[PDB]
Order: sequence, then structure tokens, then C-alpha cells
Amino acid sequence: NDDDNTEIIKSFKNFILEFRLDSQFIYRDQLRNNILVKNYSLTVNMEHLIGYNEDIYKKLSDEPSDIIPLFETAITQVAKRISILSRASLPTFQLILNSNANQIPLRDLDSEHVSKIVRLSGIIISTSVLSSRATYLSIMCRNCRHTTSITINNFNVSLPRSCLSNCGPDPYIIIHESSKFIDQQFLKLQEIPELVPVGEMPRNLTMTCDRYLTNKVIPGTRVTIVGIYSIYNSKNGVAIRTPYIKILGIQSFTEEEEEEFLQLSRNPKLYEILTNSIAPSIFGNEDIKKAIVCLLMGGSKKILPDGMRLRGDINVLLLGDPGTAKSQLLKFVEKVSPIAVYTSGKGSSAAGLTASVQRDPMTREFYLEGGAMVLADGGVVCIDEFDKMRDEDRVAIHEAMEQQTISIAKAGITTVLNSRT
Amino acid sequence: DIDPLREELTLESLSNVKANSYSEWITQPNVSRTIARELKSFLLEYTDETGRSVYGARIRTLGEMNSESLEVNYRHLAESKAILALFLAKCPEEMLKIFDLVAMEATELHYPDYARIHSEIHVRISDFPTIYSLRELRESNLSSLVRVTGVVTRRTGVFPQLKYVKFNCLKCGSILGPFFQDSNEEIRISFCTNCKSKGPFRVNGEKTVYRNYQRVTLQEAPGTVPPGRLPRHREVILLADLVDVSKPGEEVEVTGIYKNNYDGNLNAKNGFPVFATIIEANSIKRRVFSWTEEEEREFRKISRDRGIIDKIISSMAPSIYGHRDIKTAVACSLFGGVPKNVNGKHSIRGDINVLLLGDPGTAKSQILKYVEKTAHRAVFATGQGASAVGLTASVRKDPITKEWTLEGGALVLADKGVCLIDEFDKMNDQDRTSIHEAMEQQSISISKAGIVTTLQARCSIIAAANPNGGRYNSTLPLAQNVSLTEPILSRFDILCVVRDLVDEEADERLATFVVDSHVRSHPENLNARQRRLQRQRKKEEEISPIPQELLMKYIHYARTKIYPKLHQMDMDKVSRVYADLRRESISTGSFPITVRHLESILRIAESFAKMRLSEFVSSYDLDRAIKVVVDSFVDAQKVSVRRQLRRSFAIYTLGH
Amino acid sequence: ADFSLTVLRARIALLATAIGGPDYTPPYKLGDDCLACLKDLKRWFKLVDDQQKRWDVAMAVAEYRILTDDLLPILIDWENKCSLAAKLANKAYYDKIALNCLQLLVLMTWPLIVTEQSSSNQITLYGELKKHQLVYKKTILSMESGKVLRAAIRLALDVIKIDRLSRTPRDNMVLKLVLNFFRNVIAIEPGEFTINTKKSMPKKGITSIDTLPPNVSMDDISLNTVISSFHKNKVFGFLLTLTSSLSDFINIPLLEIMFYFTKDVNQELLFPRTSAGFELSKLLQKEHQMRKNVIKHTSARHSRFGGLLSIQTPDKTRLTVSGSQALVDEKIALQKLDDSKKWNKRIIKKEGLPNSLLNSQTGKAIFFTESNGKHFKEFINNFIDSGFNILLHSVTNYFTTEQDRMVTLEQVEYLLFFAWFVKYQLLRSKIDNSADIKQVSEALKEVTFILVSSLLRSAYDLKNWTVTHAGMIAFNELLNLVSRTKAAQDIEFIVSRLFSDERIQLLSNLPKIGSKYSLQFMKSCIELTHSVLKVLEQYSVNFQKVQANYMTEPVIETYINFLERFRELEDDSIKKVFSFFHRVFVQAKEQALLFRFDLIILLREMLSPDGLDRMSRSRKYVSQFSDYFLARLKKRLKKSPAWFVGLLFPPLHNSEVGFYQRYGE
Amino acid sequence: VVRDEEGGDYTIEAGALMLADNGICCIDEFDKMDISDQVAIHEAMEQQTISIAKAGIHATLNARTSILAAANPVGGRYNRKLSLRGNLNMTAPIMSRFDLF
Amino acid sequence: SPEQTERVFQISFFNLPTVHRIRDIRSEKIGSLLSISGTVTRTSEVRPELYK
DNA sequence: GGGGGGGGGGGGGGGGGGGGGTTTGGGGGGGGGG
DNA sequence: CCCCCCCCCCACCCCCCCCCCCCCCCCCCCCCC
Ligand SMILES: Nc1ncnc2c1ncn2[C@@H]1O[C@H](COP(=O)(O)OP(=O)(O)NP(=O)(O)O)[C@@H](O)[C@H]1O
Ligand SMILES: Nc1ncnc2c1ncn2[C@@H]1O[C@H](COP(=O)(O)OP(=O)(O)NP(=O)(O)O)[C@@H](O)[C@H]1O
Ligand SMILES: [Mg+2]
Ligand SMILES: [Mg+2]
Ligand SMILES: [Zn+2]
Ligand SMILES: [Zn+2]
Repeated sequence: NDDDNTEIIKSFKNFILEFRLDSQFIYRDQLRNNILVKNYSLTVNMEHLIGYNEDIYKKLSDEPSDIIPLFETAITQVAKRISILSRASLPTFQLILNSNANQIPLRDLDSEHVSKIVRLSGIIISTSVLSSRATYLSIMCRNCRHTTSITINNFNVSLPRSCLSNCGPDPYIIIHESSKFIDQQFLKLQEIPELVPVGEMPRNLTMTCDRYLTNKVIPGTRVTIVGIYSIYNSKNGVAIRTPYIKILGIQSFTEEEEEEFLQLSRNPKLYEILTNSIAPSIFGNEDIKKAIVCLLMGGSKKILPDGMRLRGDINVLLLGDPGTAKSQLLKFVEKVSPIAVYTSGKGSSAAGLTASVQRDPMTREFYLEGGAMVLADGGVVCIDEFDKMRDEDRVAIHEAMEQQTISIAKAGITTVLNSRT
Repeated sequence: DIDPLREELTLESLSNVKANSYSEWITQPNVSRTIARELKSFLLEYTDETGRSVYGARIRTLGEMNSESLEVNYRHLAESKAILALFLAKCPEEMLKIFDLVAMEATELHYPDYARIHSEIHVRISDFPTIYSLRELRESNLSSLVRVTGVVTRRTGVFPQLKYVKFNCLKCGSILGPFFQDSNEEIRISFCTNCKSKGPFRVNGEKTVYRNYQRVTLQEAPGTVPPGRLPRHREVILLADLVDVSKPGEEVEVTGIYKNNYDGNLNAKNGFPVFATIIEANSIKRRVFSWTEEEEREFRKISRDRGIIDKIISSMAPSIYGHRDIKTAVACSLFGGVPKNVNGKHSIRGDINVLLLGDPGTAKSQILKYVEKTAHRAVFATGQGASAVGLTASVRKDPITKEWTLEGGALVLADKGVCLIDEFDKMNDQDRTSIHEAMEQQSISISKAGIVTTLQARCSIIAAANPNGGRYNSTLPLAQNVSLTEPILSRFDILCVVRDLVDEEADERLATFVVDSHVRSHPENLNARQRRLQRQRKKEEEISPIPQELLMKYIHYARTKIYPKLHQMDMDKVSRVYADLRRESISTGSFPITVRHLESILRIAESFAKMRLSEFVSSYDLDRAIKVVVDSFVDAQKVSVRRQLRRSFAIYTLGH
Repeated sequence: ADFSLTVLRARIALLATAIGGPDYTPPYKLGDDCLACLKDLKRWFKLVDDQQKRWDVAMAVAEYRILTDDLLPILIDWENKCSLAAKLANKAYYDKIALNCLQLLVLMTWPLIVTEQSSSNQITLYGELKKHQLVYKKTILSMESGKVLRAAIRLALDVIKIDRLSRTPRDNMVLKLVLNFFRNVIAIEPGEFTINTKKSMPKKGITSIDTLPPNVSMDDISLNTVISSFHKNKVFGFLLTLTSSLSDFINIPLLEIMFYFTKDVNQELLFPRTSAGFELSKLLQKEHQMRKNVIKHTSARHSRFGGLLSIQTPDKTRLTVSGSQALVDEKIALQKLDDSKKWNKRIIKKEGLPNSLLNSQTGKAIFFTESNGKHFKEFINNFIDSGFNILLHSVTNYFTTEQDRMVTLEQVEYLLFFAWFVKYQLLRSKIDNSADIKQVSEALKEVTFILVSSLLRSAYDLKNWTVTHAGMIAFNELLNLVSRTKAAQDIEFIVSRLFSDERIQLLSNLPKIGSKYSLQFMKSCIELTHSVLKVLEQYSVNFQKVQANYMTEPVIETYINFLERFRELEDDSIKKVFSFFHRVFVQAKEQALLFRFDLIILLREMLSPDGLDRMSRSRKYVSQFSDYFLARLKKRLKKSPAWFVGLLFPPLHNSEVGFYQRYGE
Repeated sequence: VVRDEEGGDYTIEAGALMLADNGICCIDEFDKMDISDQVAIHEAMEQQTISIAKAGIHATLNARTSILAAANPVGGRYNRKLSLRGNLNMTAPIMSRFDLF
Repeated sequence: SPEQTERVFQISFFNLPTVHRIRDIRSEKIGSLLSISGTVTRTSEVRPELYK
């Protein structure tokens, strides 16, 4: 079937080389421009792949785990053909997908979607540290030192069971100098809160991304994911499998919003406009709204010659009578502020506020996970009904609120976290 | 005489079982082919008394829903071809495979190419007559079909599980034919059938297919387990269409197969060859509010009576005499207002919160117990029986995954419902303070053990409380009658004050009503079963202007379908009412009139319009809403001032 | 291909539904064409399983339960029809389906054998097929107290009514098939667990030999149920009047039934020779002796308490053992040292007939219920008092002919019949003077002796050890009877010269060979030898000449190897061994032949505290023998210290020193 | 509400008013019980249930018990010059739940 | 007819001469019939033991 | 007629291959302060 | 006296082992002396 794979590869090569709209070869341009800035990926809109030849899209969507590596390979070959004079070295290019297929909500994904390309959305609630996955393994036999290699496509390999021509039962080892690796990151996606069924607890998926999709999102961001709904046999029922998504695309200043915000800065009535625009259904409380605008913007953070650093963040306490719209103002600020977290004082614990220990079900090893203050870093933590908070929690607020740090010594993990809040 | 691939038997031959076990008889191929023809004939020819084919209509509906499940009523199979009902009871694992093939055949006949929509059909065995409690199951039930009652105590995630799986031998020509995965054990391949030897094995990645899987811990109902015993439980396993049909903290009725399997762990820790067991569910039912098109038309018909509001309010807790303001507040809460969100920026509570504050022996607890039976989603909690987390939400470290997960409290379970809190005055304030967010912002914002999230908690809270010291004292204002503070009291946006005054003509009518109600409830007091139901109906009509069975469906319909609008409401009427109520509420001990009480008038007017099934709120709804709120405020006062306040506010109420 | 097997099973399943079923309007009701269906099923047995040697139909018929779920209902309802009709006198047709049901029962209960001639399919299917026959036997004996048994006798009675000549070949055959039915129902027995020996044994042996099917207990299969159902259907009355009426086409099956009734039951169990609790107390006291014995052989303190004994030998060297009891008893220390050796001498090993007294364990007994005991003993009593001599004459006067063609099974069952009833009547006549030895006079009629001699001689010449053992038993009972009638008295002197010369030699050669064969073989050799010696002594051609033929070393090996089972032997058997030793050693005085260490070992083990019963009469005989034996061994060693070496070995067949070794001058 | 030694998760653990369901509950020194616990039995005495919401476990367990309470008056010695109101530390919520004194 | 399994039989003794305490457990009484007393602290789930 | 030698079965040893081996939250009990 | 706090309790190599194969020993049978 290698001739058939070669014809798939040549079909994709022709798609890169031939696809054109309104006199522009958009994917030749995008691939060249991506090479110039030294990001080795290509973002493909599958509307265009469908429009070019739907047979290719049918092959892709029938079995993406086999077809995606061939498309990546085709991109590498075209990349060389449009950036190197051959007869006078680049890595395996990442494919990135844009799509407008109808979204499957995160709760409805089940066994009939296994290995299909899927489009969904949710809130990223955690983002693991980066990790190294192999693309090319250089391999050696422990006894005879017969060397071979594994070239890997990360869509789901293992070391060979015995020597490929006594030589021992299980003999192969990796040569870590010649082997090539890539960045891999794990994310947890929670379903959109306004899509949760009545009385249900919100459900979530573990999911993975690599190369130029790592570090592209932070916790709390609302995203649409394109990826392969897929399976792996975890260590922790019977004949059961853990579901996960292999991400193929993410969607979450522009050169004219630059102009819009210059024009809005130039408006003389700006402060009144923003003041009116805070919680517009709440009548009155004019000075409080003005102060909320100040808290949103913040002062200016500073560093002195000594290395000492000075707070830019403003803290505001609204203490007062019932039904004065305090909670309504906090629940508005959690909407408008670009980073924000909302908690209530009686819902809190010191751990869930500063940071907590976790044991990752995937590695099965410890890692530290951020609480509300960390998730609010760079923005506002809205602590509603703050007077109901326990004393130890209010103690735990002090470092994160004034020193703007959290110092940690838990499970042997000594650590200090930042809390610009 | 006949082709061995088509030899088939008579029905009396099927009654004349002559293999040893039932399963040995079902698996005899002539018997199997006969059974297939038998069940096909059953589905195509069993009818309603109208002559309409039952499973013709159910299959038509199955395809319209694109469903994978067909609900076969067992009582129908017991009425015709009852031997098949016997085999289905005694040997369900074999029979259901046959019946699934037959059901797919029947629907493929009804809809050509339904194989494109689902490659399989599962029959759901509804109305199985014999029932067991979890304590009641035994060895003699093993591999039998069973119907069990319990509450879902712990529900796991919706995992994929292998269904049909070809395997690869890593020696020789690899592929092995497709094994069928059960709910109980891993597949074993003792030897590879090609090389007839041992070797390593691996799942074939091309020819394998998955189904949904979900275990559930099912446990004895607390209103069933006898005293002096630990409640018993079993691991239910749900497959395919049955996953997430239920959520924890709810009663279910479970048709399934009670199956055992070997487990080295159980043998290890117990020291005997003792097997584990499950209930592989075949069907799940939650355990009234569902309604028909004629019932819909009935709701429309009765609603346009201009007296419907008072007939509903009289119907509320019908065996409770008097207390018409309580019944009004309960009606308003149980229908609720309309929740809103302006441009997505400003969400507004739709729920109406009611506090019943008053003397001992004034039916406050019984009113809550009535609503517990009457509402669609509801839960009931009392005093020191509650905790803050047990009320809103909680977290636990899952013993399977070792990760932290939330578990919903009462106000999550009662989401879109009503929550009933008895002895509100004698909860700890460190529990009471948890109510604030869910009661007004309609949410719970946990930040614990790395979990940081906001849950929806759309509940109307109805609470019952005794005043300070033991009973009400109208010489005092409200703030000295009760220990509760202004924030929590302001959230209860109707207050009912209940007093046990000695009053001869009221007490005689009350006492007569209570005695009449007691004898009307005594145990000893068109067949025999239907005849006593007809007498029961007339007994209910002795006190209730509409049936409770009708009222519950009417409530659920009005809640879920009807969304009133305040089209051309009298703004200045309401505004003057709020202005005067605020001015007279300057008395520092009185009920704290607040903006949320103005919203209460608007929510209540919507709730009355909801009782009328009305798209628009009338002046009469708004006038009644004003009158309710004004009365609630006026009676929250020390008696030295109540007459003057009544006289002042009469200009607003006595127009109606 | 197995496609054929599933097609065959589908066919037999369809036939199973054609036979009939219960009618709800519960009674069993026959199907349409039911007679033709029964004939077609008989034809399936012939067409496939017999003609192709398969037993596949015999498996399929059991899978679809035709015998239990159709045939016995048909027969029992037909029995009730004919019974009620007899009291109140289209049966012409229903008689036919009853007969064909009986034919099918005879087929499906037909005894199973496996040989080198059996097909691979047959020997593969043998086990589960036997199990199904056991379920059949249970159902036949149990159902309605076995009313189908009365159905069978009624079917036979409806041809016994007509004249001796009027019984056509079909009627003769029908009576023979009824006898084969009763024979088969007696004869079904649990199969042997037969294991492949290509693959080695695991670290544990076979987990269990139990081969019963799950719906059967062994008591369902036991003789007790047979006796009860045969009595409650008067099958015993049928057989008794049948054998009385004999005045011979059916004679061989009729003999065979009595063989199958007798093959595994011991005569003494029919004679006594709070009672149950009293005897249980006796039994418990007897095994409490073994409890105090093992307690003497047990440490007073915990297993980890063990110090070390050292046995310094008579030489300046030391051994070591951990036994706390052995630490104060060197006997235990020595024998425990010997027990500790990992090495053993490897020992080498060592069918178309049923289990019997020929091959059972020597203590086996049928534990009758007393009602069944009375019914069985009175049935065989009345048989002896009527049917014995006539039947034995008929069948032995057959077996005078066709000896060359007599199948091995037929030979052994005839010999066992002879032995069993002769032994029973001798025992009953020892117990009752009312019982007469002349009531088995046919045994002594000279044709019988001649035939039994021909059987044993030919079996031994052919080296047919099975039939040789059977004839050895039959000879023992013939000689036993001869001694009784010699005391009770002409024919005695006739047999006491007819058995001369080569017969004396043959009888002398069985106990030479017996050491190579099983315990029961050896036991029958010892029994025969004791009978032979008492017979010859009772007569006393020359007495010294004959006994010299027995007193030779392989006979002593056979007696020793028999005696090696001493704990498992019975007191009377040990008495017979030691009476033989009394003759050889005390009377014949060939003492040198017993001065060998194997006997010394065995004597110590049986005289040990954990040896014989302290109160045993046989222990008294052993003690008496041992006292004299040790005295003579001491005397011979004192006269001849070379025997300290010679004690280890076989004696010197070199005569020139052998005489000196034997007598010492 | 407790942790199960077998399953490890939470469970209901039966108190005396459950063991006395369809039975009788006898309390000595009832007046010397904490008000924390006197306000606890209020549901069982009248609605004849124990309703619980704790640790993520929710229940309404049956408490159909007749209660028999041995009480001492205030200060231990009775004084019939006072009302039964004054002779007891109880209050109307609990005294109304008792049928007769 | 469908095969009815063989019935199992339990021989429940009662009214023994004496009650031994838990503290009187002594291993020579292994395999002997006794009567015993104590208070039950917990009771297991009822499970099927594989008998035969 | 007994002893040696040839042939076949059965058992034991030796080698080779394989698999196994602490933090966070919650309730209830118990003790101390207003 | 009552309520709050805080304390407790709980969730890659080497050894053992087993399987497979080959040789050696011991018995039986036949021939020779
Ligand atoms: N100035 C206002 N303009 C408009 N709506 C208001 C105003 N003040 C209060 N409300 C309404 O009244 C409610 C205020 O709720 P909330 O935000 O919880 O007040 P609060 O200050 O938090 N009181 P509390 O939660 O008891 O501390 C909302 O439903 C608002 O719509
Ligand atoms: N108006 C009434 N109609 C019928 N029954 C009534 C009425 N008032 C009181 N009762 C009876 O009073 C009993 C106790 O009612 P309950 O619900 O406990 O009142 P309560 O106000 O909640 N008392 P408490 O629990 O001390 O606050 C019930 O059995 C009712 O039947
Ligand atoms: Mg607030
Ligand atoms: Mg109450
Ligand atoms: Zn190698
Ligand atoms: Zn293989």
C-alpha cells in the first residue's frame, strides 16, 4: 500500500501547490511565510480542502490517524520545494486545521466519535508543564549493537520485542543523542457552563497538543478545539478505556483596533463613557463604578535600581447594606475584566485559594495546581460575601494580596508562585 | 423431510422444553429460529384495545427519535406467547440476543435502511412483574432477569468500552476473530487458534468497535431498609443508550440481569471461593409529572376560568385548614417568576424565596412536606441534619481516579426546583451563611482542592422557622422576634408570620376540619381496585377544587412552557408602593424593604400570571402581588403601629 | 466435518419433538405418526451409530432427553392403560409403540465397551455417554417407583401366556430383549476416568475421579434402589417364576442377570455372623487405639521447639535428627532416619468387562438398607431353592459346546456366577441346618467340573489372567464344596482322581506366578492353595509329593507380597497365611526358605504398637509363630554364622553348598 | 454520617431514633440534654423522619418512634406554686411535641 | 421438562450442652461442633460462594 | 532350566524461557472562653 | 451555659517456577548353553 500512500501524499502536494482563490496561491504563500519566520507548520481550512477535492476530505475524515501524517509529509516536501534550491534540514511540519463543522458539545462525545475528527468547545481549566515526545528514535541492540530507527507519528509504537537480526530476549535501547523530540502539553477542557444539564456536575476532558499548539492557551480561556476524539489504555472497570482528544487546532493587537483604541483614547468624554459602561443596568453608585474602572485599568507596576518591585494592582472593598448591588457589580467585573476569577467567601478553602497539591492521573506523579489567586494573576479576583470567609483563609489571602506571592512547601515540593492580582 | 438449516417447531414444542438447562434449549438452533419467528409475530400482531399495533407504533416512534432502544412491555409478552416470557425471565442473556435481532428485523421492515442509523437495536424489558429489594437478592437469582429498587449513590464517567474486538497474535498470522466483550471480565485468549499455541496478544486497531459504559453504585432506599441493619448495595453497569439516564441522589427502578464472576480479590480477602456480582442493567426508570395532549388541552381549558388562581391556592395543601396567605406564598414560589438576563450582562433571579415564621403546631413543617410531594425537583433538609457543604456543594477525592471531584449538595440537586429547609432558625449560622449566593445569585462558587468553578443552583428556597425563645411575641418587631439577620431575611422575599391565637369560632372550624380529615384519612375507610379509587377521588373532591395529580402536571407544565411578560404594567403604582414601603421601613426593627423586594413584586406578578398560563401579566396579577407583599410587610410589625400602617397602605391595596 | 454432527443433532432434535409431549387438556400424549417416529429413531441408531461406529446419535438422543421425557412416560401410561384394562376386562396399536419404546431403551441402555477396535470417535465420546446412561438408570429406577419395570414384565407376560411352541422367533426374541433390558438396567455403572499419558503429570495429580453427572448421586445408582424398585415392581417374582418355568433360547441372558446382580456384593453381608450405636462405639474404640498410637509418636511441645538428637553409631561416627520423641527412643530415631531418604526404588506398572470381586478393593461392601437386605437375601434364597440347578444345567450344557468361541466376558461371568451362588449356599447351610448342600448339587455333576477345568486350563495356557483369576475363584468354591460334602457323606473320590497330575501342577503354578499380579489375584491364589492343601490332607497322589510342589521360593514370594498388605488384609486372611507358614516351617520343617529379611521386616511391622490390633486372634498366631521362628533362627545362626550373610539373600540353588545351608550337618 | 471502613466513602450511621423506628425511645435525664440535641429530635417526634444533608449524602430516614422522656424540674425539686411552664427548662416547640406530661 | 437441579441440604444443629466464649477458642476443638456467643460488629454483603 | 543380552518403556535430571517484584476536606467529639 | 474552636481519623536484574527433551536404567522376553 506504499504506492497508495505515495498517491495520497502527491494528492496533498498538489493541493498545496494548486489551490488558489482570487489569483493568490494562499497555501504556497502561507507555507513560505511560515518558513521565513521559522515556524514549521501550516494552518489549513478544511472548507478549502472540501472545495478542492472532496475525495481527499473523505479520506481524511474516514481515518485521520493514518491520513494526517501523510498530509504533514506532503507539507514537508512542498516546503523544501519552495524554500531550497535542491541540486545546487527542516523538521516534520505540523498540520493545523481550521473548521466550521457543527460542534459536538463536550458531554455528547461518546463511543461513536472514536478516531473521528471532532470540533468542540469549553473552558481550559488546567495546562500541564511541557513534556518531550520522540519523533525520531535512534535505536541500538544491547548485545550485537545492530542499529535501527523508529520514525514516529504522534497520533496512535514501542521498541521492537527482539533483535531484528542468541541476541538476548528484549534487547533494544535508545541513543538519546541522535534521537529527535518535540514539545507535548496536556490540557483539561471543561464544558461550557451554560451548556451543563440541569442539576449536573460539569464534565471535562483531558487532551493533548504538540509543536506550535503548546503554550497557546492559559487556564480560564474559552476555546473551540478541533481534534481527534481518541482512546488510551490507562492503568486505572473492565475492558474500559480513557477518552481524550488529540488537538489539531485551537481558536480562543489587530492593525485597525490599534486605530479604534487611538480614536477612543482621543475622545474627551472617555471616563464618563466607561463609567456608564460598567454594570449599565445598575442605577447610581457613580463613584463606585468610577473606582471599578480604576481597579480594572490598574496603576503602573514599577521596578527600582535595587531590584525591588512595586504594586500596580488596586484592591477595592465594597462593604455595605443588603441589596445594594455589590454581588451584581462583582459578577459584572468577572465578565468585563480580561482575566478574572469569581469566588464566594464561604465557598473558599485556603488550598483552593492559593495553590494545592495534585497527583496527575496520566503520569501518576505529584504536581502543584493553582488556586483562585493564581488563576486571577494578571487580573481581578472577585471575592463575594467576603465577610463569611474563615480566618485561616483570610490569613492565606495576605501574602497573595500584598506580597503578591504564594510560598509553598507541600509534598516536599518547595515552590513560590506569583499573584499579581 | 425438511432442510436442517430451516427446520422449525410448534409452540407446544417450545413449551415442551427437552434440553437440560433453559439456555441449552434456547441455543438449540431449531428452537432459536422458532423463537425468532415467534417474537417477530408478537411484535407485529400484539395490539392496543383500539386494534392499533403496539410495537408498530413504538417502532415508528423509535425511528423518529433515531433511538437505539425499544421498550417492550413484559406484561404484553406474558399475555401472548407466555412461554417466551418464561424463557426471557429464566434465561435473559440468550433471549435478549435473539430478541435484539428480531427487533432490528422488525424496525428494518418498518424503516428500510435503519441499519445506516444504528447497526443494532436493544429491547428494554419494561413492566417485569416481580420485584426485589437489594437485600432480597440471592444465588437463585443468578443469571435471572430482575427488577430492583434503589437510589443511585455514585455514578462514574461515560467511558468507552470494547464491544466487538478482533485480536492480534504477535506470533504467526496475527488476526483472531471478533470476541464479544461482557461487563464482567477481560477477554482471555488461552492459545492462538491459528498456531494453536501460547503467545503475546494485542488489540486490533482496525476491526474493533466501542460502546458506552458506566458503573453506578445502587443502594437501598432509606425509606425501605429495616432498622438495625447496614444498607445493602450493588454495582449496576449501564451500557450504550443507558448512560447518564440518571444522576446521583435520585431513586431508580432497574430491570437487569444479576450476574456473578470470579474475582481473585474477593477470594483473597475472604479466604473462600466467593464470587463478585453486578446488575447488568437492561433498562432504567426514574421514580408522574409527564402529561399528554389531552392533558395539555385540559390545562388550557381550566386555566381560562377567571377563578383559577384561588382554586389553585385553595388546592394547595388541601387538608391544611385556613392559612391562606401561606398557601398563596407557596403557590407563588412553586410556580416561580421568570428568570432574565439583560443583553447577557445582568442576570436576574426568577425564583421566589418564602419564609414561614411562627408558633409550634401551626402546620409549617407539614406544608413543607406537602411541597416535597408536589414539586418536580425538590429535596428536604432539617436543622442540625444539614451542613454548609451538604446544602450547597462538596468535594471528594474519587477512590477510582484519585482526583478531586465535586458532588452536588441539596441546592444542586434541587436545581430548577425548590429546596425545603425546616427549622431554619436552629441551623448553625456557619451552615446558614452558605445559603446566600445560591439563594440570590442562583449559583455556588466553590474554590477547593484545586477545583475552582461556579455551579448553577436555580432554586426557590421555602423555609420554616420558630421565633426566638419558642413562639411569636407581637409586642416586638421582627428583628427582635427572630435571630436571623437583615441580609438573609432580605433574600426571603415573602415572609409569612403564623400565630396560634386562641379564637373560638376559628378553633371550632379548624378542629372540626382536623377531625373530619382524620377520619377521611383512616385506613379502613370498574373492578374493586377502581371502585375504591373512585371513592378516593370523591374524597379528594371533598376539599380540593382540582386534583393533586392534575395540579402537579399543571405546575410542571406552567413552569416549563409558560414565560410571562410585564406588558404595560402600572409602573407608578409599584413605584409609589416601594417608596412608601421604604419610608415606613425606616423603623430599625422592621422587615428590611430593599430593591430585591421590588423585584419580588414583579416575580410574584409573573407567578400569578403563570398560574393563569398567561403570556401577559395583568393588573390583577400585579395588584395581588402588591397586596401579598404589603400584607407580608404590614404583619411583620409590633402591634402598636400595625393599625396605622394598615390604614396608610390601604390606598394601594383596597383599590382591588 | 462437525457440520455433519450439528446437522445430525438438528435431525434428532426434530425427531424428539415428533415423539409426543404433555397434553394440557397433565397426561403424556403421543404424537402423530409416533410409531413411525420411534421406528425412524431405531433406524437412526442402526443407520449411523452401528453401521458407522460413531455413537453420535446416542449422544444427540441424550442431549434432547428423549428417553426420560418421552419413552418412560409412554411406557408408564401404557402400563396404567393395560393394568386398568386387566382389572376390567385400540390396544392392538399401542402395544406396538410400547414394544418399540422397549427396543429403544435396550439400545440406549446397551452396555458400552472400549477397545483397540473402537473408533476414535467412540472412545472420545465414551465418558459423557456413560454419564448419560447413569442418568437413564436413575430415571428408570426412580420414576413412579420404577413403574416402567412392571411395564417390561407385562410386555414379557403377554408372550409367556401362549404355548412353548406358539412363542415364535419374534416372541422368543422379545422375551430375550426384556431380559436384556433388566440386565442393562442392573449393569449401568460409573465410568473410569481415563487420562492421556503423552503429557506429563503436573505438580498435583488428578483432582478427583468422580465421573457422576451433576443431577446424580451414587445412592441413586446403588443396588439399594435396584432392590427397592425391583421389589415394588415384583421383578424378583417375575424372574423367580420364569426360572421355575424353564422346561432354553433365553438361558444365557437369564444367567447374565444373576451375574450382574452378584458381581460386586459379598455373601457375608447378608448374615449378622442400640445395635448400630453399639457397633459404632466398638469401631470408635478401635480407631481410638490408633489415636493413642500416633499420640505416642507425637511431640509433647510445639514444632519449633525441636532440639537435636545425635545417634552415635557403634562406630565412632554420628547422625543427627530433630525428633523430640526420637530423642528418648532410639527405635524412632533409626526409623525416622530411614524415612528421611529422598530416594526410592522406581516401581513398574501393573477394558471390556465390568467391575466385580475380580478387581474391587478387598474391603468394599454394599451397605444395604435392612428392607432391601431382606428382599435381596430372600430373593436369592428362593432362586437357589428353585432356579439354581436347572439354570446351571441349561447354561453349562450350552457351554459344553462352543468353548472355542466363548467370549472372554461370557467366560468370566459364568465362573463368577458359579462361585457366588455355591459360596452363598455353603454359607447359608453353615448358618441354617434347614438349608441343604444338595440344593446346589448341579455344581458337583462331573460335566461341570470338566468344563470349569477346561476353562481354567485354557485360560492359563492362553495367559488370559482375567479369566484365569475367575476360574481360580470357581475352583476354590468347587474344592470348598467338595470338602463340605466329603464331611457330609463317591463323586468326591472321582474329582479327587480327575484333578490328578497336570491339574495338581497347574494349581501349583498359579501361586508361583501370583506375585506378579494384583492383590485380589494373589488373594485368590492363597485361598485356592489353602483349600487345595486341606482337601489333600483330608484325602491323605502322595501327600509329601504334592506339597513339595508348593514349598518353593516364588510361592513364598507370592505369600510375602500378599502379606505385605497386612493392615488392609482381614484377620482370617492373615490366619490362612500363617497356617500355611505353620505347615511349611513347623510341620514340613523347610525352615531355611523363610530365613530371609523381608519376612523379618514384615513381622516387626505387624507386631508393632502401630501394627496389628493388640486383641486380634491373628496377632496371637503371629506372636506364636514369631517366638518359634526367632528361636530357630537363633539356633541356626549359632550353628552357622555364615547365615548372617545368607539372611540378606535368596538361598543358594547350588546344591553342593545348598544342602549344607539348608541343614547345616 | 461517617466513613465506611470497607468502601472508604461516606455512609449514614444509624442513631437511636432509627433503632427505635416502629418502636419506643426512652431517654433518661432528658432535661439535662444539650439544646443542641433537643432541637435535633424535633423532626422525629412529629414528622417521624430524620432528614439529612451532609458530606454529599442526602437522606430522609424513618423515625416512627414513641418517645418517653424522664425529666427533672428546674433545680431538681418541683414547685407546684409555679406553672409546668416554669417548672421545666423546656419551651413550647418541644412541650407541644409531647402528647401529655 | 426443564432440568430442576439437585437440592442442597443444611443440617442445623441446636440446643448444645454449653456455650464457649470467644476467649475459650483452643485449636484442639478445630473440626468439632460447638456453640459460641458474642455480639455482631458487622455483617458482610450476601455473596455466592462457589460450592461445586 | 537358568542366565545373558537385546529391546522398549518410564522416570529423572538438566537446561531454557518467563514473569514478578501525602495533602485536603469533612464530620463529630471534646474542651475552653464570653 | 452555649457556642466556637481544634483536634482526630479516615481515604532491570535475579529467583522462583514450570515445561520440555534426552538419556539411562530396569524390566521382560528370547535365545543359548
Ligand atoms: N441600584 C440598583 N439598580 C438596579 N438593580 C439593583 C440596584 N440595587 C439592587 N438591585 C437589584 O437587587 C439585587 C441586588 O443583589 P446583590 O447584588 O446581591 O446585592 P448585594 O449588594 O450583594 N446585597 P447582599 O448579597 O445581601 O450583600 C439584584 O437582583 C439587582 O438587580
Ligand atoms: N391548619 C391545620 N390544618 C391541619 N392540621 C394542622 C393545622 N395546623 C396544625 N396542624 C397539625 O399540626 C401538626 C404539626 O404540624 P407542623 O407542621 O409540625 O406545625 P409546625 O408549625 O411546623 N410546628 P413546629 O415544627 O414546632 O414549627 C400536624 O400533624 C398537622 O396536621
Ligand atoms: Mg451580595
Ligand atoms: Mg415545624
Ligand atoms: Zn542484536
Ligand atoms: Zn498465533
